[PDB]
Amino acid sequence: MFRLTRLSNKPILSPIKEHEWEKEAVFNAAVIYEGNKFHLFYRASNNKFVLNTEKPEEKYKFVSSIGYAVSEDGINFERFDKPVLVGEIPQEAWGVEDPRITKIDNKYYMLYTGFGGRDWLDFRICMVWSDDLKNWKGHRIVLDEPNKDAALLSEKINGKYVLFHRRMPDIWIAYSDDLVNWYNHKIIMSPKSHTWESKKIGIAGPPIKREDGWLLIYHGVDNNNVYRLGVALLDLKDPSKVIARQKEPILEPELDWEINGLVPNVVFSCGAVEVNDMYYVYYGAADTHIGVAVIEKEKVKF
Amino acid sequence: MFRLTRLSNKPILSPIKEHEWEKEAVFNAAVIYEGNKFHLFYRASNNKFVLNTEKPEEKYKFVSSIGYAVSEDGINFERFDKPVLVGEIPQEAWGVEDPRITKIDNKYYMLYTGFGGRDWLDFRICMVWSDDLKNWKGHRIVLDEPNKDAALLSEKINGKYVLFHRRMPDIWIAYSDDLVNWYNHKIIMSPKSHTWESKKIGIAGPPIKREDGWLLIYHGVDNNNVYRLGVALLDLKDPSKVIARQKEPILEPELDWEINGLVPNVVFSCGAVEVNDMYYVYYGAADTHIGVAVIEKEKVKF
Amino acid sequence: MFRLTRLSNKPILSPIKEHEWEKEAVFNAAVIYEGNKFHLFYRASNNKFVLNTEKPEEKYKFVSSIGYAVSEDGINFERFDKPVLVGEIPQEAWGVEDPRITKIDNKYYMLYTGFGGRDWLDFRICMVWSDDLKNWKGHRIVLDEPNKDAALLSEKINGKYVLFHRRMPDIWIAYSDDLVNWYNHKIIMSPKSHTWESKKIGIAGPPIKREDGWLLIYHGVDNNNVYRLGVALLDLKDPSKVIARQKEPILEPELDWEINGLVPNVVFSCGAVEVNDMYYVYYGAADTHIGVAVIEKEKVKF
Amino acid sequence: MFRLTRLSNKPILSPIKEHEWEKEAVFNAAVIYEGNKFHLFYRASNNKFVLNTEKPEEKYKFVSSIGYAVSEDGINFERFDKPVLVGEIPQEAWGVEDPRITKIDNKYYMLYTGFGGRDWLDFRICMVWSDDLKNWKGHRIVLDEPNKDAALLSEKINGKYVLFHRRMPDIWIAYSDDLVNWYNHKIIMSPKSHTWESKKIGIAGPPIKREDGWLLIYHGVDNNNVYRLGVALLDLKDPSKVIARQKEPILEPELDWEINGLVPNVVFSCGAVEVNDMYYVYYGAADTHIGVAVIEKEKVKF
Ligand SMILES: O=P(O)(O)O[C@H]1O[C@H](CO)[C@@H](O)[C@H](O)[C@@H]1O
Ligand SMILES: O=P(O)(O)O[C@H]1O[C@H](CO)[C@@H](O)[C@H](O)[C@@H]1O
Ligand SMILES: O=P(O)(O)O[C@H]1O[C@H](CO)[C@@H](O)[C@H](O)[C@@H]1O
Ligand SMILES: O=P(O)(O)O[C@H]1O[C@H](CO)[C@@H](O)[C@H](O)[C@@H]1O
Ligand SMILES: O=P(O)(O)O[C@H]1O[C@H](CO)[C@@H](O)[C@H](O)[C@@H]1O
Ligand SMILES: [Zn+2]
Ligand SMILES: [Zn+2]
Ligand SMILES: [Zn+2]
Ligand SMILES: [Zn+2]
Ligand SMILES: [Zn+2]
Ligand SMILES: [Zn+2]
Ligand SMILES: [Zn+2]
Ligand SMILES: [Zn+2]
Ligand SMILES: [Zn+2]
Ligand SMILES: [Zn+2]
Ligand SMILES: [Zn+2]
Ligand SMILES: [Zn+2]
Ligand SMILES: [Zn+2]
Ligand SMILES: [Zn+2]
Ligand SMILES: [Zn+2]
Ligand SMILES: [Zn+2]
Ligand SMILES: [Zn+2]
Repeated sequence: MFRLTRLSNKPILSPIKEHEWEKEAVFNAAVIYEGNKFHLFYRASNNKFVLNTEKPEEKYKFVSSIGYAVSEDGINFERFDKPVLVGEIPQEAWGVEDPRITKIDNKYYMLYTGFGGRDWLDFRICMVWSDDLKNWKGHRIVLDEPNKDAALLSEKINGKYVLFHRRMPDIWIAYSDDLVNWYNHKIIMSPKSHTWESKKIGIAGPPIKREDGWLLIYHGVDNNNVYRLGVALLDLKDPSKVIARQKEPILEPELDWEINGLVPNVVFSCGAVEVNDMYYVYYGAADTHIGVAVIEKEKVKF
Repeated sequence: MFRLTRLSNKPILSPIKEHEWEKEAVFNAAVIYEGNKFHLFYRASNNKFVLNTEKPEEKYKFVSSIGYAVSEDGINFERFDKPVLVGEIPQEAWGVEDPRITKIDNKYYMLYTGFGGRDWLDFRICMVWSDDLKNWKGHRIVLDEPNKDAALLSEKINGKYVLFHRRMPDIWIAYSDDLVNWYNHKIIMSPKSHTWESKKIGIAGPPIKREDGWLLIYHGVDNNNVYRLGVALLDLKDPSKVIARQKEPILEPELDWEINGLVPNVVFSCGAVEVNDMYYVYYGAADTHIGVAVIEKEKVKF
Repeated sequence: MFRLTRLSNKPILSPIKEHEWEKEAVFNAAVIYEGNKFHLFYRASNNKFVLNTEKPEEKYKFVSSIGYAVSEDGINFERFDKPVLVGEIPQEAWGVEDPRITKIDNKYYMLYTGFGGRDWLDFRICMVWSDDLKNWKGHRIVLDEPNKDAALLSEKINGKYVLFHRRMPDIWIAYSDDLVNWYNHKIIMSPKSHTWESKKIGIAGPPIKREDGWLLIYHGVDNNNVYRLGVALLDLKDPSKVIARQKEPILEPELDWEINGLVPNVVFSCGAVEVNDMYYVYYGAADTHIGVAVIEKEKVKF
Repeated sequence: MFRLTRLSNKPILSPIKEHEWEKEAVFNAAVIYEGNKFHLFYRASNNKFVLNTEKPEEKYKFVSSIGYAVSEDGINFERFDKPVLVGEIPQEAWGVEDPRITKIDNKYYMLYTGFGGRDWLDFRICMVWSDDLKNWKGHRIVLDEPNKDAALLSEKINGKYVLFHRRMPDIWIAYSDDLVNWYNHKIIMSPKSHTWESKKIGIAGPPIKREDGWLLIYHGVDNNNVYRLGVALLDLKDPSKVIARQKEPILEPELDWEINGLVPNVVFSCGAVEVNDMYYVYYGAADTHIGVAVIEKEKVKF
């Protein structure tokens, strides 16, 4: 059984009170390693999260934005004054959440949750893409249904694009010829009763290719709404088949800024990259800050 | 083994965005061949099908109606801008679905699913009848239980009306003296685990009378919710006894508009008629379009 | 993966119309092999089972009794005029169900479900004992809570009696010093989502001692209320730990008297016994008849 | 490591079957030492505890009351005919549970769990107060949320009242100016996976002031729902900081009347006082009786 090791006992990205769009939270960040640089696309909130009302109410409205940060060493980031993606469309009125970025061939796809705020189910997986991590376009609703925790596989399987998603409460897979229409939906992984991952599970970042299969980091929620990270291995040629799944989590809330925050007891990753024979796992903590934790690639054994 | 053969590589009926009632889907259609015309009674939806919520949600409400279309060659159909049947009671709040029409004693009986939208089990087999295929009367809930995939046999057995239905996950038969009270319910056919028909099965159109028995076209659902068509044969004098059943399907999603659509990976028939020594099988495709495949009845061998 | 083989394609015990206490059903039987004889203690009902009313209705009352039958060969049984256990009104007003018999030392313990009919939760685990399988005494409510699927282990563990029971929906274990007060309650096994055993599980007959552990046959229920038998292996010294569990069922409704009957789609065992290196598993079929199925002990591999 | 020592091998308080309100259980008692007398405010139940129903069922309704008992030696208590507090019908329909009493500036604050019985989360922290331990008044709901295991600190911190509570599964602190509105909610202590305190923790009695900090006895719950007592030390000037915490429990079910009872395997304290340089820790045993255990003040070492 292996676990992640935090690189720092302090957050590496925190909210910035002077910036409305990221005044209260930065968290759940996609990550791409390119040109010897860590590219973080982090969710940002202008407000705490009141979630216990019948419907989303203007008086408690929060807006998610996606900011960008970049780092050479993985620890110190250059940040920017404005977000790089905002919800401009009515179905994205309360913003854009939890991006996952996958490079397929020479294009980058960011899958995120657009939240329209018209009711608590007013969310959907959206996609934008770029060829430069800078000019995002091609917006589309990936599945026209309440769904989230979505990521593209970094390559095609038998000539088809592969989508991981999350019809409650399982991790699902789907296939597409054209990145518009999805078919061959299949459950690939389910929660487990009387465990830390009993309530629901969802993919973390997009799966990382290995020789022995696809490394699928995921998040699991217990009955107290504690979010932890677990890890599984998908079959290399049929990523719809799980060939190994670790029983214990690889990361759990332990530090004060993972236990305490806007949403207690959360570690949540939307991205991880392989660098120098190590896996770098960036994670939102308490839906308030971003941490980073690593595992030596050699220790990943099931 | 035998299989149906599509007549067209493109739909024969498709939605009409200009008509609210059939804006998004036309599928799962009853057919009766009278007066050397194909009379098609098709399900039509005003909206897409969000099915993954905990309950049916008003924000994602779809309403099914039954539309009428007529053809001389079974391929080209004339259509009309208003439907022939819509929901008239609260049990049909979300419309009327998947009609199966049977003629018994010069009365036409249409059995369909009334969906109230109050929860995902809020559906009922309902029945209307008419002298003329035009003026439907006598709406009634057939069984007061969550049930569907219903069809009447075109003849009485020992003076009794014969009903096929689908208490999950099997095809049931039941008997009635009066079309009101059903009794001697029993299971006549079951799914086969670890096959394309592992999850559930349901009758397709009403069985077609043959000299060697009743042709029972049915749909089977696999573990990933793929809907395909299969074929069984019922004893001629006792339609509760399955005397043959083909191992392999006779129709499965192959064309892109059967694989892709509002509900991927679906072929589904509510209707089939014998015409010029051929069986014409009309099917919904991806719950979005209607197609039609055939087999020469000489080729139906078990 | 291994499977039970039916000794007969016909029931070995069936209702006897001229005996009111068993005129409609005989099923779910305890069994004990002693004196080189199969002693069968079967549940019997005087009526069909209306189970879908808001409360148990007098006009649909069924009463369960325990009948006795004896066999030399495991297949051909001698039966008797009167039941050997009935309910003492009112806590068992609708009778005594699903006995599991365990021999501990030189006493025989029958654990059964007492059903009072006052509401659909009005059932509890009850126990009687005898030293001769004939004079049952010492009646008690084992757990004063709605619970069932109970059996005693045939030996003490570290001095303690060992109870299997079923707080919905898991197989539980517990311990006692006096066969009256139970403690150290623990879940030992759980249903598995998206499987034949997804809704709930419960112990079948009491576990059978092996060299490699305790054989725990159980029943699992899918989302369509189909009951199938499965099998697990408990640790020999600590039978609260499951050390193996076959994924596939070992017995499923297949024959027509197992698929159709008073309750469709049911095979259910309350008893199994080892005779000449063969496990004989008695099972109720559709809550209506009793079958028997066997497995060579050699073929029990996990 | 240090541990409590039971004063006696028998309960210091038991139910009285002839008194409906305390017929089945006396347990989880608040305690205050005043006038050289132990004042014990005990939870009492008219009924056993069926807890395994999907919802609270009126057929298994239990009603908790608060009784008063008084002692000079802390062992032999005088009791009274009638409870001192009952649940007001219907907001506290199933009674008033687990009181903790804190004295602040010559007033006594009793925080208890009001249980309305309408679902298993239909409970909240309620507070009454008095200046004489007799005339309780000022009832109010402390937090408008499902919450319990609540106690006030016996003095203000930087002019603020201090509230300990338990949003599942952690111990929380909060602050108030008015004993009405609480702010700056923070988790201060969490369970520990794979230990005796892995499922959840909650405060026991109100923290006891020491020279080296605030003694926080708490209960911990393992994955089989066994209840044990642990201890931590809070920073004297900032009770939100835990400066020490003992790995092993200080009390656990051991005696038969702690292991067996209405809820097996429970020791649970709502009160502890310091008398003559000794901590007297009163505890519910198996939710059925009250015991007392002690430790010399000087043996509290971390
Ligand atoms: O067996 P129980 O009492 O229903 O408890 C369990 O229920 C959840 C399902 O809703 C499980 O998935 C959780 O593990 C929970 O602990
Ligand atoms: O819906 P999910 O994936 O189970 O997680 C939701 O809550 C998480 C914890 O607050 C957040 O981290 C997520 O952003 C999301 O709002
Ligand atoms: O209820 P059934 O028979 O399992 O089929 C359901 O799904 C089919 C495919 O989506 C549809 O074609 C049906 O109309 C129905 O909604
Ligand atoms: O409550 P359980 O154990 O899931 O099973 C119930 O239904 C079984 C099948 O009808 C019956 O065989 C049992 O007798 C019982 O009534
Ligand atoms: O909710 P908590 O604090 O985990 O404790 C609950 O169970 C305890 C042990 O039975 C009881 O002692 C408590 O009264 C309560 O019902
Ligand atoms: Zn700035
Ligand atoms: Zn969008
Ligand atoms: Zn699922
Ligand atoms: Zn998720
Ligand atoms: Zn664990
Ligand atoms: Zn028109
Ligand atoms: Zn209707
Ligand atoms: Zn169907
Ligand atoms: Zn007789
Ligand atoms: Zn009894
Ligand atoms: Zn469970
Ligand atoms: Zn059971
Ligand atoms: Zn199977
Ligand atoms: Zn008295
Ligand atoms: Zn109150
Ligand atoms: Zn607690
Ligand atoms: Zn001990």
